Amino acid sequence: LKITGVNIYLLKSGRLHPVLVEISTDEGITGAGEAGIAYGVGGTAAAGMIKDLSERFLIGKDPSRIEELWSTMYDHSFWAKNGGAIIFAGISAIEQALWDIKGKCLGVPVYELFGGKIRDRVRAYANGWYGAADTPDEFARAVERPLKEGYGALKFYPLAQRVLQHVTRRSMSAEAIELAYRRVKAVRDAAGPEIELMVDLSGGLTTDETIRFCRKIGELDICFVEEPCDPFDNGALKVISEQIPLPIAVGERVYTRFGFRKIFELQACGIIQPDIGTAGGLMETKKICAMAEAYNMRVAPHVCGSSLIETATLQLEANITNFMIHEHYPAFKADDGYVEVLENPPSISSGYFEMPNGPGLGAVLIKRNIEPYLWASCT
Amino acid sequence: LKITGVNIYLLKSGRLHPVLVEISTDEGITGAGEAGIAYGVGGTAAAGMIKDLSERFLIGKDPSRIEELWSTMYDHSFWAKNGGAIIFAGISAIEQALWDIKGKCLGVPVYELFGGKIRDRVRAYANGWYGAADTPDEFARAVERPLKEGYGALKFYPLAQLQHVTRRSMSAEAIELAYRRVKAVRDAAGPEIELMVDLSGGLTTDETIRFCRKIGELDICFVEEPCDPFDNGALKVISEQIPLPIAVGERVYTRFGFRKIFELQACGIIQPDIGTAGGLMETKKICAMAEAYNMRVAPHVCGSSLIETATLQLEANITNFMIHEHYPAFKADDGYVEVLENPPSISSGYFEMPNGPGLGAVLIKRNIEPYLWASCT
Amino acid sequence: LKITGVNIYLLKSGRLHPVLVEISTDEGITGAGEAGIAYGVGGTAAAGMIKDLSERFLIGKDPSRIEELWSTMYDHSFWAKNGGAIIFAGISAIEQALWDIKGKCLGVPVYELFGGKIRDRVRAYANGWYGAADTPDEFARAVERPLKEGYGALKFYPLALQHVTRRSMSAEAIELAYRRVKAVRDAAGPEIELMVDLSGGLTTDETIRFCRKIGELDICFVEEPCDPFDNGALKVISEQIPLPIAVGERVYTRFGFRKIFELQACGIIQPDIGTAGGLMETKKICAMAEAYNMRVAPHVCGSSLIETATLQLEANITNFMIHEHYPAFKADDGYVEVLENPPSISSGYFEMPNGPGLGAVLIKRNIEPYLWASCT
Amino acid sequence: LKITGVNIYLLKSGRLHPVLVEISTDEGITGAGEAGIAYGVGGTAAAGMIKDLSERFLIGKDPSRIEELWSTMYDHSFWAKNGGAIIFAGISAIEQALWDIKGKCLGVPVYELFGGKIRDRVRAYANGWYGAADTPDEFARAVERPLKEGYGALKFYPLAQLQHVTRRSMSAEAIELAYRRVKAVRDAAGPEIELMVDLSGGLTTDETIRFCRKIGELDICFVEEPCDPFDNGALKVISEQIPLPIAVGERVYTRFGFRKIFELQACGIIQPDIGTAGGLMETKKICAMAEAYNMRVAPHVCGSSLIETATLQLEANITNFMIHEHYPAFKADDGYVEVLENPPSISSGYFEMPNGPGLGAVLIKRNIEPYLWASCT
Repeated sequence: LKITGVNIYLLKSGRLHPVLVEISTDEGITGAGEAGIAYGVGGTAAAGMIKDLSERFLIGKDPSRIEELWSTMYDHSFWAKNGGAIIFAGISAIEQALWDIKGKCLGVPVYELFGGKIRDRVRAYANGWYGAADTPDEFARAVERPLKEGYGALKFYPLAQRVLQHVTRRSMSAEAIELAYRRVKAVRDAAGPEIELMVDLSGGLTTDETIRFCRKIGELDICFVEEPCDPFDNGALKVISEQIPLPIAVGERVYTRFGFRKIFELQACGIIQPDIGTAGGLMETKKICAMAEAYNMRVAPHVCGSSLIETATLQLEANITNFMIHEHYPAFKADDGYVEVLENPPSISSGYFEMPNGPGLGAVLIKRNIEPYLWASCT
Repeated sequence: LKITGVNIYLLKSGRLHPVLVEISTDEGITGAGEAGIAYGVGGTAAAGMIKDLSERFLIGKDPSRIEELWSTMYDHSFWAKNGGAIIFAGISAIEQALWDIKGKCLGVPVYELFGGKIRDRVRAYANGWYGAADTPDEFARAVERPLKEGYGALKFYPLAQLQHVTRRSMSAEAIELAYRRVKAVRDAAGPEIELMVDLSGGLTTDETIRFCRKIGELDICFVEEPCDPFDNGALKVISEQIPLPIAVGERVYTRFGFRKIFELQACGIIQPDIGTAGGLMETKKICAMAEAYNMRVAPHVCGSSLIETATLQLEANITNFMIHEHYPAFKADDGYVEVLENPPSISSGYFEMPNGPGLGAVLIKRNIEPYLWASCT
Repeated sequence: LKITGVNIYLLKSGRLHPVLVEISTDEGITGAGEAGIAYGVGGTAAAGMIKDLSERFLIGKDPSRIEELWSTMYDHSFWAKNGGAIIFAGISAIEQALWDIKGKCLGVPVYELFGGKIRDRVRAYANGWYGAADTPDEFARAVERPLKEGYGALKFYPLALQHVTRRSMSAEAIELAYRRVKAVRDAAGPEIELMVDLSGGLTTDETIRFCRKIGELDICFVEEPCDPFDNGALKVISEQIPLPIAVGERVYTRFGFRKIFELQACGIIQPDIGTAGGLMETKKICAMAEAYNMRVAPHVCGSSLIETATLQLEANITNFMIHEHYPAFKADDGYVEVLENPPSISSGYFEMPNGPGLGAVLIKRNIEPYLWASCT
Repeated sequence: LKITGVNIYLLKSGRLHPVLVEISTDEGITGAGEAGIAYGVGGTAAAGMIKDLSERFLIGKDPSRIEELWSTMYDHSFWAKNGGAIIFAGISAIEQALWDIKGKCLGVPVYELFGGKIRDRVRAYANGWYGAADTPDEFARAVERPLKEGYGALKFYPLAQLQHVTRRSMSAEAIELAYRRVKAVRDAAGPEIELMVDLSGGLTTDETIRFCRKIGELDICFVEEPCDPFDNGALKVISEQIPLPIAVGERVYTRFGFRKIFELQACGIIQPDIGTAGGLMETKKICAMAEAYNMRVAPHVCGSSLIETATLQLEANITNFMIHEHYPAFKADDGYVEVLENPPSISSGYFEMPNGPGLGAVLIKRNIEPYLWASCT
């Protein structure tokens, strides 16, 4: 086939700003992908990156040469070498859509191309359930719904607050750090001793206070703590892992095999959380997970965007041997202004997700829903 | 003062696509800045990032609190933590504009605020003088112009065709040609001219070491980015295996990014770009940190006249300054767009320090107006 | 699909003893694979391992679940953990057949499944061209033919005629080693790439001495300068010699190569899809190598099958360097052609096969006499 | 003497598939040896290796030259360099037989050749006494028998079902159950019995550490193979994070393989198998090295009566011997095949040292003949 056009969509879906790409071919086969910059600051940047990459590397090209196309964008974009979230989110979006096209061409799910499936379903943990909870009591109150819905695991950010604003300059008042502990204690009390709890610090405090806080909640049986320190500082990550009794998980802000090599050699993390929308794509993430196995590590893919990226993530989760658990934000669909991008989005069933079976990513975009958000078209 | 609006300009200037930002305040004092994504793929991403950062963090705020503004964008953009070129080029352009405003408010150049100047002019090396040369003969012939114009140092890309290396591989013929280009340049320039070779990533470790050793006899000032910026392991091994001083930094960002370079103690020169490293103060901090590791600085600059002028603010002030980078041919491209009424003018390989308040730069609105990409008010 | 049977062939082809495997499915689609224990001592060990793996893990399984099967064999064979050449060559052969089956089901070459091709052909260096040369002049005389055939690179074993005994050689033997390399460079000319395989070399000190002594002869790379067991010696040597180093022939899986990667002492790895764990495992190993600024020169020495299979990987990995080929092996006395369409060189280049799966067609009649075991 | 023939036997003895070898000499004196591939997947492979080695290195050679023979097989089999269990299991079997012959020729136990005995008896721990136990109660129930039999230490696999962990993952229920099994066992055996827990690779580093800490209060003698034998990085990390002593070695081969373990300084016990590590002398060498690292040895043994008897030879000689491993419930298995005319018999958890020449073990040709796999002459 030949790529004849690429459309970029910059959506407004509730509290998120999903960035989607659609690759069209002369055969009429289309591919869909999503850049993992649905939250934070940079959505327009991601859209613009997909535009620049498409106008420079995709139009008129044969979509079947995925590895070459990836290699080309890496070698000749200039900014990919030691590149960050924006360049690789743009590349990830494109790569996903390319595997989607290949899967459609061969009439099978991408995971079959990757070597088949290892599981037909995956357990998931709930995120976003805490809503606008602030006090320990409100946090304890919010655990009911998710648990009743079948989730056996919960994740939350005890240092943050809805405004979701994370720590300012790695520091907090003794009162806020106290409240943080009371939040975790409340969730453990209201959830019971059998529910798995994950604490995301999204950067944490300075090393000393982070270790102090982590040790303090150790008695509350924590599955793992996410990003206990700034992703920029791997020295701290190693020091923290040697000083706390909680398992550590990172990866949400690490990109490609090249970026993860730095995490692997530290041997301070037992869990990695690559995002297929930022780590480099489906195959790049598969490669990352494969390397992780060489370091006795499990994988808990990070996902937070439209239904597309979540469905695309199931593709990889059906195939990686060192899978741990899926991340799901059930409340996002209730957001005022939520925009459903798939005709058949993934549906949870008592905390479990079935593996999609349609060709490629096994996802059909509702063009009518995203059309109002068309940001750019390259031909 | 209060920020009343921000304008983003995505230009088409010859072979470049400079990205500029202009910050307006209620009292009429404006600040200008440039994101260092003027080449490569991502100009629109940079413009988009400045737009997103501006709409979320700048309108209505006091521009005098530069450190707090920078800190806020780092802390709450989410993508700044272990961030890359796009997020930091956006932050950098904004930061530059804030310093421009502060200098204009205080009535002095930014370098006065940074601790005063240490030099009145800076020596520069010429880049882009090779044009389209391919054969060793064409390269040798291209050295004439820059040397006549006063430059005492030259940089070029022996492995490039600019298109750099594909998959860290090159045929034996291209590698020999590479060596022949360097030799031809050394022969045509004489033993006094300083030559810098930029490999922009190079080949695999073994082949890069081989090539660097082979040109060692040609007296190279330094080899730039001998390996992929992603791989600091290779960088360390290469430094221990070649007789040439190494320089990197063009694709490293913030003090946090450079820390990884400093601890390797493999490079003697760093090349941060104030348009991507984080801004003027961030780069000053990076340079100060480099001094604790016995290194000097050769700031990377490649964009419009604005970013080059702003870089001079830094070079007038840092203690470990080595040399300034200039592309004299860029202004001859077709479609070149001049953004300043008084662009930096070389005089025998030397640039005088700007003396106006702030960045000492004045935009020609007429020339950039056509490229207005977005407005945030 | 469902796996219905496995046939194992222990061949006697010339100087080699290729071990092949054929997996049948309930729908007539069969896959072929080859264990990289075609030389050295252990061909029967390899055949027996494929027999044990097949009997315990293959019959009745869905072949499309390649990752799961690999995982199962690794997790429950017991000997795979920190496992060696036998267990992984067996697993490798089986994994190759599963990909062969998958490609045939989807109607495309395995490389399309891996992400498409990056190149349509690969250059190669010649091996075994030296024949039975002992003296320098004989080696010098042996360079004629391969060059005539169009090869731009040559590989040989100056220390080997077998390999080094107890990491020791006489001064006479060491000077002769230098003389052969010198004779080859002189007879080949300056524009020919030379690769030297020490297959373990001597003790660190003597190996460093030899490597330095031949540095003036412009060597592309030196293969296995020390015993594969001693990674400490490997690092020391890399820091002390002026030659690029290449290893991997006797290193297995991602877990095995991790140890090589962390050394950052080599610039080239040489995994064998027949021993490193398989096609996908080797692709994963190659992807890892890119993170360490290394390129790959796959090791291949078996029947036409494994060479054709290796071409599947070389058409897709981004850090490919060069292909290994033994032209003389087909002229061997007792050579058994296993493919209906053996890979044929053309002035130093091999085109990429285009058939579905491994793009290789077995000649059942030529291997049937070597059927070693059947599992159903 | 001269080697005239080699017979390889692929046995079917209960749950195991013992692989034995018999080297014959032109003088009638023969030697017995066993390759440690009695379990797992690869018995046939092991037999195939001994056949290949014998046909290429043994027939017609002088057997008194054991070192030379070992060295020849290592140097010219090609796959021995950085070799694994199969190649070295084959070499071990052969080497065991060579010492058997030399000992018989000199009329003394091999341990006398190695420097004499240090002990006349060794205490052993019970393994396989759990049978098909699954629930905590069943494991508890199971301790009675071995303890009645006079055993002072027990070893089990709390994570197993035997089938070990799949993809280093377990449900919280299975992990929770694992804990109860260990606790139920400590409760039933009393505080005086030593308990060994083999994880055969365990889970991922993080979960493994948590589990090891949880059972810490149960006074564990040591945890075996807490992580994949392939990952020595994880082994070191785990050793620094848990309160339990660590033991490994079942899947590490030769001095060259153990060097990697020793340099980690992560455990206090190694468990080499003379049937896989390379042989009796090779293992003695390994044990001698381990002393230089303040470690003790608990030889791994799980095969026919032959390899267990040969292991005793070693255990009567090494200075840093810790304890012997025995499987009392294998002699009861349906299909069990006794290979020795005089197998080792426990006496209240104690084994006396064999006094016969060579390995001090006489084979029952009638019992292994049905399993002749190959013959080389």
